[PDB]
Amino acid sequence: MDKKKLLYWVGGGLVLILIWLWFRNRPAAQVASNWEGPPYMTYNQPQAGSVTLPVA
Amino acid sequence: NNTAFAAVGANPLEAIYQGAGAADCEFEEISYTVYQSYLDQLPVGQNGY
Repeated sequence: MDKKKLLYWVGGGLVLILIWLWFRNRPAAQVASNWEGPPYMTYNQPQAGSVTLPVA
Repeated sequence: NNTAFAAVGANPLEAIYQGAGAADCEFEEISYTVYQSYLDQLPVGQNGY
């Protein structure tokens, strides 16, 4: 394989570390409310302009 | 019937009519209608109103 004995073994740790971080980030968001509209009285709710749609 | 009619010589400031026949004037009736002017579709945000 011709692997030096230096930086790259550090690099393998770095790669593993980076991937673990990415996965946590991806899964690390709380299953929760982040989509917003946290005003519990919002049955009407039209923030822009007139004429809107919900499916194509 | 006590404020709307002023006798000749009396202060007419708060009265509607003044004159010699004032003592015998009276309201047959009065009607009122109150209209309220307001703004609707009270906004709500992430803070609420």
